[PDB]
Amino acid sequence: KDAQAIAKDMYPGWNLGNTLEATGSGLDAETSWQPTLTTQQIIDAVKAAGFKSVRIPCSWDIHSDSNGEIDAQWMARVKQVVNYCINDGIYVVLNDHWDNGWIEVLGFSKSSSSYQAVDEATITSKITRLKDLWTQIANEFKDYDEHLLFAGLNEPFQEYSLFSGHHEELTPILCRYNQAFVEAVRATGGNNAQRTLVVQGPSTNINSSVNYMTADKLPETAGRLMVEVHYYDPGQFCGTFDASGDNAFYFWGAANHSTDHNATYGEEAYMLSQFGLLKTAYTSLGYPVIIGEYAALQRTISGDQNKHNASVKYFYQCVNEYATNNGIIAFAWDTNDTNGLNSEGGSSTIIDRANSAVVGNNAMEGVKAGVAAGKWPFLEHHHHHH
Ligand SMILES: OC[C@H]1O[C@@H](O[C@H]2[C@@H](OC[C@H]3O[C@@H](O[C@H]4[C@H](O)[C@@H](O)[C@@H](O)O[C@@H]4CO)[C@H](O)[C@@H](O)[C@@H]3O[C@@H]3O[C@H](CO[C@H]4OC[C@@H](O)[C@H](O)[C@H]4O)[C@@H](O[C@@H]4O[C@H](CO[C@H]5OC[C@@H](O)[C@H](O)[C@H]5O)[C@@H](O)[C@H](O)[C@H]4O)[C@H](O)[C@H]3O)OC[C@@H](O)[C@@H]2O)[C@H](O)[C@@H](O)[C@H]1O
Ligand SMILES: OC[C@H]1O[C@@H](O)[C@H](O)[C@@H](O)[C@@H]1O[C@@H]1O[C@H](CO[C@H]2OC[C@@H](O)[C@H](O)[C@H]2O)[C@@H](O[C@@H]2O[C@H](CO[C@H]3OC[C@@H](O)[C@H](O)[C@H]3O)[C@@H](O)[C@H](O)[C@H]2O)[C@H](O)[C@H]1O
Repeated sequence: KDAQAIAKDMYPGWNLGNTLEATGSGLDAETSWQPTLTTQQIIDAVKAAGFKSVRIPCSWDIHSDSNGEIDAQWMARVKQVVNYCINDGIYVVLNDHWDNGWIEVLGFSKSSSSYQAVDEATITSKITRLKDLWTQIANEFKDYDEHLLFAGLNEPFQEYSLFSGHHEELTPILCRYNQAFVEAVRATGGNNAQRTLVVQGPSTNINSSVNYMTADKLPETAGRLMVEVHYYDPGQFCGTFDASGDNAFYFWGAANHSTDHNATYGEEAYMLSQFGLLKTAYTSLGYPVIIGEYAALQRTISGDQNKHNASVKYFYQCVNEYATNNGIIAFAWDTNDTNGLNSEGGSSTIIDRANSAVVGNNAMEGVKAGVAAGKWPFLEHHHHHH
């Protein structure tokens, strides 16, 4: 099955966040940034909630020896986790995540403390390391069917203090890295030649992607390729900045404004406009898009808790409705922080992994409602049964 054929069956998505991407050196990294060892039962609960795909952020460079070889015991554990999903018919998007910045930062600056432009020696060295890693991953997973997708990077040059204002300059470098990932995977043949691969836009940012990373710059023609962006607007509601205290947003959507802490931008029309840009640039050209991460903070607040809860629901509804309508699959960012739900600061957690159950009910009702209201667009060249 090709990218269009799988895409229509992939929504909605969910992330195994703060799990296999944690930057620890051992298997114990899995429970370093969140408490719960992954099990089949937990994945079963993700499926039972209604998710059809799981993005598995994963670190690999941090799990490698000095010769670049990925620890065999780490590889085997990642495979077990992937298998929990495949056992359930869940689509998996397996990435190489921030991974201590080895390419996400140092592929684009020679310094982590200030912007220092990279040169050809840097770029070619990062290409080779990227291909090394992805050769190892691809070969381990070669006999996996179309349920397994690979995503080469995470959020290339997203680090604002280093890279803001350098997107035009850096996007050609990212194109080279995306191409190197695809080349390495495809070379391993077998199911890897037919697998759908996911390449990331500049800073996983919609505006920069549709500007600088037009479809003609992608490493393959349409068929077995998707494009990934992330979506965290407005940050004070979603949790990326100024997201607690007086600047925070608790209420989102006009129907949901209250006494204070109202969103002042980034509401439904903004979201729809942004997702439309992705339709124009990518999905209308046969490249399905994944919103590989999105979230809203579910909080406990002193003010109108019902209106906050409704805002969380409505945000998840809008993301998933509008994504579906535009040929986009959205993946909820979920780090298994149940405690934060019981504070003003909030949490984006939906699944209480320790109890294999949904705890973020507003968010999850919103996911379900949004997917039900959406209408996936089909881009076909032959008849399908439908
Ligand atoms: O050790 C990590 C390293 O991180 C660098 O930052 C990069 C790294 O961020 C990790 C956060 O990821 C974020 O999701 C990303 C997502 O991966 C991206 O794709 C993109 O979308 O952006 C988002 C946002 O950055 C997660 O949502 C976020 O939780 C991750 O943060 C790590 O969280 C661990 C778990 O704690 C969190 O959830 C549990 C809650 O109860 C906590 O409230 C909440 O913080 C943290 O591990 C825990 O660490 C504490 C000790 O640290 C704490 O106290 C000292 C402070 O300095 C620390 O900031 C604070 O966290 C332990 O006691 C506990 O046992 C342990 O579980 C972990 O520290 C934290 O980083 O990857 C994404 C990149 O974009 C980031 O640049 C930092 O730059 C580097 O300095 C270093 O911290
Ligand atoms: O009623 C207000 C307040 O009154 C005090 O007198 C009392 O001590 C407080 O408990 C109470 O605050 C609510 O507390 C409940 C939990 O209550 C139990 O534990 C504490 C005891 O003191 C109570 O007697 C017990 O019944 C909170 O409910 C929990 O809320 C979380 C988080 O909810 C949010 O995130 C998930 C989302 O789906 C929700 O809609 C959203 O509100 C839930 O996961 C949990 O199931 C639920 O028990 C309540 O939020 C406090 O206001």
